[PDB]
Amino acid sequence: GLEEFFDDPKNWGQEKVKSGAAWTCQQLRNKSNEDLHKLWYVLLKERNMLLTLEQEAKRQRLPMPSPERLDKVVDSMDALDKVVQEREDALRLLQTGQERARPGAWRRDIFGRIIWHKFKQWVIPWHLNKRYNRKRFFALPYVDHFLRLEREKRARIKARKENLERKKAKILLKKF
Amino acid sequence: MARNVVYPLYRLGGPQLRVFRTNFFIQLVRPGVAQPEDTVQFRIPMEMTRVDLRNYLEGIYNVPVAAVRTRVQHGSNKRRDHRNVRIKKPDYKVAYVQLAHG
Amino acid sequence: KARGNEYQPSNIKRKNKHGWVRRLSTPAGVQVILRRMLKGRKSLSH
Amino acid sequence: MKYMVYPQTFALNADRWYQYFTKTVFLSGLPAALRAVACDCLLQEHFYLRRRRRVHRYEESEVISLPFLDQLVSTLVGLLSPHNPALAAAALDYRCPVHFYWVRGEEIIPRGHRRGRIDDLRYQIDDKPNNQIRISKQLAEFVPLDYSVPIEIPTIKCKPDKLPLFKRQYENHIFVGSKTADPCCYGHTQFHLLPDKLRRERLLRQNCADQIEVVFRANAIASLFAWTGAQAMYQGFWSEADVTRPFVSQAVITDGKYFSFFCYQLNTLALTTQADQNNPRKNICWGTQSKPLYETIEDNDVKGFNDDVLLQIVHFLLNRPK
Amino acid sequence: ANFVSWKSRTKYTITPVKMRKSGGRDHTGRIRVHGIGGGHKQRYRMIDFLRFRPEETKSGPFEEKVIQVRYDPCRSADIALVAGGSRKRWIIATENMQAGDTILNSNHIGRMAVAAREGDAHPLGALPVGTLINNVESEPGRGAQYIRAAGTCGVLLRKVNGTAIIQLPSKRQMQVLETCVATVGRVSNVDHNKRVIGKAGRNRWLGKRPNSGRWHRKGGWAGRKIRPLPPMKSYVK
Amino acid sequence: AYEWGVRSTRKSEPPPLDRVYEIPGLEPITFAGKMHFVPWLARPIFPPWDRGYKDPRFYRSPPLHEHPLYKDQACYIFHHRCRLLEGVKQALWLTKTKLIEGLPEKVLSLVDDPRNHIENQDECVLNVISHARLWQTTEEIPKRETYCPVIVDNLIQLCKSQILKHPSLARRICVQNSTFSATWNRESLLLQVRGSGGARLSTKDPLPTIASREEIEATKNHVLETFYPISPIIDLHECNIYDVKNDTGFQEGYPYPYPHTLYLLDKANLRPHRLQPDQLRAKMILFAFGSALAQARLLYGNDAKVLEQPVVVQSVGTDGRVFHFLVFQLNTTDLDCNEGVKNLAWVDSDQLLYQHFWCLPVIKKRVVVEPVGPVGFKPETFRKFLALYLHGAA
Amino acid sequence: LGQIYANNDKLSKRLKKVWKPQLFEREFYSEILDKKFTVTVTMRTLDLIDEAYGLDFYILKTPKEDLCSKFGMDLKRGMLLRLARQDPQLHPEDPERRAAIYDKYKEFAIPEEEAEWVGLTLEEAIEKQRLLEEKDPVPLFKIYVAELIQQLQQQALS
Amino acid sequence: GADRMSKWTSKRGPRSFRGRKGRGAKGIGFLTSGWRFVQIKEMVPEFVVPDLTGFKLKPYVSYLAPESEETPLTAAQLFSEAVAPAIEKDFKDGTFDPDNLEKYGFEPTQEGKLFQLYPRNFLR
RNA sequence: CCUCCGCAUAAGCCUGCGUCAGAUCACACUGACAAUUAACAGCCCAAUAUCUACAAUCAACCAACAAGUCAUUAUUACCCUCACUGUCAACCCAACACAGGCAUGCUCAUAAGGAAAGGUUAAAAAAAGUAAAAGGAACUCGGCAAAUCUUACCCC
RNA sequence: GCUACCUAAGAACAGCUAAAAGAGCACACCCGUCUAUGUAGCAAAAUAGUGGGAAGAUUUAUAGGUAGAGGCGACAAACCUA
RNA sequence: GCUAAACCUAGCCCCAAACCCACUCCACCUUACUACCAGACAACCUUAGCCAAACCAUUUACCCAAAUAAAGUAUAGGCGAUA
Ligand SMILES: [Mg+2]
Ligand SMILES: [Mg+2]
Ligand SMILES: [Mg+2]
Ligand SMILES: [Mg+2]
Ligand SMILES: [Mg+2]
Ligand SMILES: [Mg+2]
Ligand SMILES: [Mg+2]
Ligand SMILES: [Mg+2]
Ligand SMILES: [Mg+2]
Ligand SMILES: [Mg+2]
Ligand SMILES: [Mg+2]
Ligand SMILES: [Mg+2]
Ligand SMILES: [Mg+2]
Ligand SMILES: [Mg+2]
Ligand SMILES: [Mg+2]
Ligand SMILES: [Mg+2]
Ligand SMILES: [Mg+2]
Ligand SMILES: [Mg+2]
Ligand SMILES: [Mg+2]
Ligand SMILES: [Mg+2]
Repeated sequence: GLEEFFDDPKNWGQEKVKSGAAWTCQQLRNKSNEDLHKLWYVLLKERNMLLTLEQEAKRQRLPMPSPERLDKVVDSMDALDKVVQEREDALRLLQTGQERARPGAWRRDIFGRIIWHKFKQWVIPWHLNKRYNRKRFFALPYVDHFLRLEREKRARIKARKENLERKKAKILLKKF
Repeated sequence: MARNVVYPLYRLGGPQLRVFRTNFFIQLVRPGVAQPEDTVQFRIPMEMTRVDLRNYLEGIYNVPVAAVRTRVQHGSNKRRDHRNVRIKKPDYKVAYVQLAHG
Repeated sequence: KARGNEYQPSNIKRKNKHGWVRRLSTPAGVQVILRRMLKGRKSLSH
Repeated sequence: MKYMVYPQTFALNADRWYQYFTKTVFLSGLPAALRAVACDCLLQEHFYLRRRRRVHRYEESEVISLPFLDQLVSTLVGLLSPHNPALAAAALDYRCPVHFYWVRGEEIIPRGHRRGRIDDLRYQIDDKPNNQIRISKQLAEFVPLDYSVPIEIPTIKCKPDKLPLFKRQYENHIFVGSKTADPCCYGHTQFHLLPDKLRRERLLRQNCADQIEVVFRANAIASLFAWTGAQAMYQGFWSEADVTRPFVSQAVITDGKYFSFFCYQLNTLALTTQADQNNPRKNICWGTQSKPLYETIEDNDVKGFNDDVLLQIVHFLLNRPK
Repeated sequence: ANFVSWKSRTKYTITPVKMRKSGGRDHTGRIRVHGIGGGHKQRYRMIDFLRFRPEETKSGPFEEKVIQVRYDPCRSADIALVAGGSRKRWIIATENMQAGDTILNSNHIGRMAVAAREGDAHPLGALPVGTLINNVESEPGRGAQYIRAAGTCGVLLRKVNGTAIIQLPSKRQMQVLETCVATVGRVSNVDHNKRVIGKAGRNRWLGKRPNSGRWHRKGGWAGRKIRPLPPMKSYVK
Repeated sequence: AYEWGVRSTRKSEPPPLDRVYEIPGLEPITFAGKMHFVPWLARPIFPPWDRGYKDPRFYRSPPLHEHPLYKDQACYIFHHRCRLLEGVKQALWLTKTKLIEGLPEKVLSLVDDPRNHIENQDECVLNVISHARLWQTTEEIPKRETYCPVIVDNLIQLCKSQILKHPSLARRICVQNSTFSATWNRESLLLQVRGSGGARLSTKDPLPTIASREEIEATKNHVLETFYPISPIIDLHECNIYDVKNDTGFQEGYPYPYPHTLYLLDKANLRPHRLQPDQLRAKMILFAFGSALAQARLLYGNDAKVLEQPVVVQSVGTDGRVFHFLVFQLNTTDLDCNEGVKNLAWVDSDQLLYQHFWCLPVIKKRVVVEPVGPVGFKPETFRKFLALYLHGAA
Repeated sequence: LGQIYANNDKLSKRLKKVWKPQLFEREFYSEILDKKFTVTVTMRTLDLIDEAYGLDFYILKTPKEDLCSKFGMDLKRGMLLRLARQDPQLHPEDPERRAAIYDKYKEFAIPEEEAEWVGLTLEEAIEKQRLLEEKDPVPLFKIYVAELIQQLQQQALS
Repeated sequence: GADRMSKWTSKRGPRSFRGRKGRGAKGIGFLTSGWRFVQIKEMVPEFVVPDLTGFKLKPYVSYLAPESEETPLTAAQLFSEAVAPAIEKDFKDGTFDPDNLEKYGFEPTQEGKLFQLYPRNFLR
């Protein structure tokens, strides 16, 4: 129930609730899938409790008892997500040989930049799709000058960063 | 339901959309105004549907839920920093869950 | 009569007139967006 | 700006909130050819009338249940007109509006340029009962004006807007179903069919078994208070000139299969704060729990016809003015 | 601009079709014709200008009953709702076309000429020399483009070879083949040229925007010009 | 001739094909592999596509000739929205019927007797008119789509109030949303009546016959009137995808199987959308014929014969102010020839119930000229309504 | 597209002038491909074909810069491929004509691998190379199965 | 002028604009007839929540735990720890058919599967 | 004492006088914490063919002209639900807490909404009114203004 | 997004005269005759009074169109973002 | 003695060298930053003018493939300006 959104009533106002170390990614790799599913839900209920407590601390203009608990539960579930995604990535690379889960393509644009178009899910094919054929994956010849000017600006910024690098080095060698 | 993930398209006659590890995280919030006795107020993500808050609260917390209503609360963009650039307080979803079985 | 009240706002008009899709609909408007990206503007269209 | 009140509502415990808004005490209970005709009405709409278009179940409450209800009312008014001689001169209406506007309580305006100022809490019930029989002479008075009822009306520690209730500013109407020039101003029995949104099946799917009777009771209280107060204001009674005689009206509310029976008695229109400062008159609503009329309709026959539910329809309609 | 023409429907009907005015503007949105704008909203009653049009699955000459003679906003003539078999259509009413009448649409060219009854569509080779004719085609089966405005009549003047020569209301002679179809008589509303607008507002109701205020000096084109009549126009190859 | 639809509104042809498709032996290079259009590569030829599975919101029906119930012969269908050009006499030709002006003396006599009248009858009908046209809704002037069915329902209930005097009005019911069907041949033309909308006064007892068998055989000398050049089927849907089944509208075993009065309403708020009186009478005639035929075919078979027991169906048709009354007697189902016994129809047409209603006082020159209420009430019209209602039980 | 001087007078107005060719639509038969082609040509192409003694000879001798036609260079590629594969579809029932018309144009025979790229513009060539190098990825299951088997062969040898 | 620097939300613009834009919640059905919404259950995400009675894993780890070196799982490790025993134990016995790798786990196609790894058709 | 206002919707704007804490004409400022909950409104609809002459005006009588804003049928296809979004304010366009501009419904007559005087004195000149003996256009370019409420006639 | 003209589909017009009106009186509403005040103003064209119209070639909300060697104009060489 | 005044560091400029920049997830050409539906449209045309010629009307230098030199030469040009 909602008593699981709140803490233990004996911890209310205890100014510090001790804790334990966040789950390390190697330990989560040692555990199996089903246990990682169940631990995901255990950690989810703990994170909901901690977020509820932090918002009520803000409401009452009092410090949260121990925010390290919220930080460590976020790290624990990030590590769990990492472990499960590594296992799926390994199986996908083994079975299909594809290194991404979503299809996509390197394409050009109406602006002449090369982008990674991530694919969308459709029911009709692309030649019959209206909106898709309204989009332009090609740059007509009036984009090349703006591409050249964009490259030149990037060169003007890099040359500045590297000259300052050398000026700063000489000022350091002036002092020491 | 989950955030920031592509959903598999459903074509009629297809399997149930099942989520296994949801990244939906909610906060129970004290109501600012007076509410009835059956009302529990939550702060939920923008991409969480009232059908999914009901399913979330009845699957993970085993809370019988009779009604769910939601609204979108706007955060202020009025505040400005030292550069006169407006600072945006975020937008969130508020949900009012009316419990079941009295 | 008295002037200055020449902006009579309408969101449909502001998006039909100076929005992204109209800009991309003409090649000259594409170059308007390209000119604004080169300048580094934070609001390329309306 | 007034609260729109819907008798047929999705909001939980709306019977208690409507009991507050209308100052009503709910009290449980009440204060062969007919069978054949009722079974004919059900089986005419469920099996016999060949329907060209496939009836989807979202349309069933409007294609099947509604024609059964007004056909049943028409036939059972025609056949009981021998025994009740007022039903021959009664006026039977199909889907006519019944509006009521009233003021109950005060608030202080919380924000804006009008902040800190007294504002009346106005409510408007907008109803359209499926059927309604209106007589030209008032019925009897069930219980006497100044009845006791040691029960006490529900109160809320919360703004009326919390049970989903919203505000709008439209035309304030006070109508009985016809204008003020109709000779048939008094109300007899109303007949209501609950919509498809508020079915027993959906209200069991949404964890609201407790609220199957709630929506029946709330529809009763709101609809009968609206019709009965409209009648009083047609006779010229308002909050500062209250009713000298009690105004009554009865109502059957149904889902197609389950029927509930209600009787309301308006004893007061003094619901504003100034007129309710020392008013002891409390409006009353008696009612019964829902009961099925039939069990299933298998091909050409009704399995479980409950003759008790019909005998109650017959007695309501057999109520007559003195 | 985005100007789609309202003239989109592809099926004949007697239902009045909602028109869309132009303002004198082309598909580019620029004015092409000055003086057009803002009259009463008008609906279009489609006119069948091919009088000899046998109904699908029928072949020869056929009769139609005149049911109504109505006002048309879109032209200066009255229109006639007629019906034969299972088909109702709008035609151009002749001068004395009355409701409840019977008119014949024929394609037969006999050795003799026919007694030309008003309102009846006959071939010009079936008509007598001297018949007042309305709604004429330039080629056999093209439909009526000429003599269509109110009170206008042309004259069969000569039947020669397989050609029939006519006098068009501008007094101009026009030669066609004898198989072309022409209605007999004068178009209805013969007093249409005696109408008095009476009012600049009535002209704006008809949808005529006012003339320009700019003064123009008259040119060499301007005086009276007594030209010879143009030569006979032939549509017979 | 002039052809409808201009080129600028007619869809354009695709661009001319790339010449590389006419050069034999060549594999054209298209943008099909890029999955996006490129202006500098050839436009591919995409093969035709099909879903394969049935999505109901994206369905495409089969071509019309490949439909199961497709027949090369046309069936001309009369439904509630058909508006006959020739009206009553076209209906009389299409149903093989002789028309008699006025109602039967049997019916007009059931109310000539004055114990069959309603108590305070004229004031009760005036109250019905006033409730329908003024007192009904919150609107000051109620519209026709509301007042017409309201006035018909309240007249039916006011007539139904005589169950005190006649305890055989309990064998009746007024059915809505009932649809009947009847098909017959008529000079080698297949006609169908699909009857829908209105109310069906359904009874347990067949209506008694009106004309004697001597009058029925006396009908064998009235030539049906024809209306050349108009085809008898001018305004009936020429359908080519149809079925031929009779239908009374009710499955077998309905307690109230006999049609007594069909109540037809011209409810439309606009005069072009309302039927002319002749067209309304024609609609009543073909609907009464359809109900009578459906009953005759149900009980007596699909055979063609002069009916030994004729079938009587009445119909009242109104817009709310004018009423028309019809009694129809099916004397035969042998209809393909125009010779022999004809059906009969007694018609009382264009009976006003009131000339006008004033929903607001007419105050010209600060003095009330016309008072509020009905103008020109006709209790004779109401008496004909009651007589048709009490036919069969009075 | 160029400019002129009013009436051959440099002290007069310089005006803009465009000179366009006389364009004629005509039909040609190509012996190698066996197809009639309706082509808009100039009177120059007609003589250039008369001097070539045939449309196929004009197409196969004239290079890109003087052909000035994407249609011409695609025609050249198709003609040159039918020749490289001795396509048995040129007059399929009549190999003696097939051999004779192939022997007439034997001198322009180039290898098929250098004929598949004749007349291709760079975008079409880039698409051709991408389509021939597409190669949907191979499973690491198969890769590691081959690896495990090779190492187990070495262990079985030892 | 108008504010062209803040985010375009569904709170701005006229009625039609406000109702046609949303906040990013995925659809759980379609719209038909009189703007009537049909919810499709299979398009509603079902939360697959396990039984947590008898579970010994708590949200935090004790600090008295030995430190472990990080080792990201690779496809090489998955092959060496999932199918390599079977392949070795079938080669030493001598019954490896190099054409039926389907028995060792290899999925030729991902079609016909309920949880296809490319293109991914399953939620997290 | 004023009320030529007001309350809603639309459009526009986007937290812009809610609570707590805090400074330095007179005390809507800064930071924090909250809030607008759908039934109103938005967001619609399988195909192919086919159908659709008869205004509106209390629609009756009656007269029109400029000739009009509201309609189907046949046969296939079709199981399921109450999702998503707007909802606050003393508010928008005019550089401004601008005597300006601003669509519609109700109240238009108030049950809503508001304050012309910071305090004094009571000079000139100036502004806005009110009264004025006798006279009554003598004024002035002109009866402008004001007051009355008023005749006849040129030119265009 | 002002304004000039147009397209689509909308909305408003009390009361009195006479009942026929690009009719008269007259609100709302649209305009702007004359006077005074104001002239860095409340206002980069306003205010008060007085006026012209107010069922019409009227006024007006919304979306769209025509763009500068142009557009649009009941010609003021008007108007096309003070 | 108030207001003030002072200040060296952000960084920048010209060169040299050297071939510069794009897939956490999700969203984004529709009213961009919008999970999800029957289409298809599609790129290529000599700059001109200010200015100089003391007006202006032909004419009036504009990187085009490492320096230098031939050479401001041959040539061109209202045989003028200039090129
Ligand atoms: Mg006309
Ligand atoms: Mg016209
Ligand atoms: Mg003129
Ligand atoms: Mg002029
Ligand atoms: Mg709604
Ligand atoms: Mg509000
Ligand atoms: Mg007040
Ligand atoms: Mg003051
Ligand atoms: Mg002062
Ligand atoms: Mg004086
Ligand atoms: Mg004088
Ligand atoms: Mg003087
Ligand atoms: Mg004056
Ligand atoms: Mg006037
Ligand atoms: Mg006037
Ligand atoms: Mg003008
Ligand atoms: Mg001038
Ligand atoms: Mg001038
Ligand atoms: Mg010069
Ligand atoms: Mg000089």
